[PDB]
Amino acid sequence: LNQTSDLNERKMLLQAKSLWIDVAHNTDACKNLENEISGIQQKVDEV
Repeated sequence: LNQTSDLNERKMLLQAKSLWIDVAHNTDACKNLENEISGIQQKVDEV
């Protein structure tokens, strides 16, 4: 029961941190895409 409890705690913590890492790399990809947006926007401004 205690073994199962700590295993459930570790599993839910791993799931939470996995969702966090997923949204973190998604935010990193969207930030790279926003930097590309800024580059293309500077190109649009020069045009």
